[PDB]
Amino acid sequence: RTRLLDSEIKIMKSEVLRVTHELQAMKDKIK
Amino acid sequence: MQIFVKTLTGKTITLEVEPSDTIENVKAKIQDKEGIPPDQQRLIFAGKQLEDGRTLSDYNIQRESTLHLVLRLRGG
Repeated sequence: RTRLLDSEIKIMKSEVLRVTHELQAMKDKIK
Repeated sequence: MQIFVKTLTGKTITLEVEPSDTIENVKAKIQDKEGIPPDQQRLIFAGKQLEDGRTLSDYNIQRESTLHLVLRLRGG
């Protein structure tokens, strides 16, 4: 198991972008 | 290590961080120097947007590289 730690870094970074993604649409609907 | 935070006001901010630190800790350090909360802070490295969920190493941010500082600008 070598690339399992590198592919988990790509999953954890994009999943944190989804936290700002739902926050992007939740903020756009007020204005 | 030291890094550079360059504003658009011609002002350069230096911070002592570690390469494994998250971006929100760096924004907390910016709040420690300035008092601006991190939701009003935006950081750009070589034209790329920084996300608080990742580290400096994820964007290959190293010793004394130059950031950009743009502020949240909402009106009304």
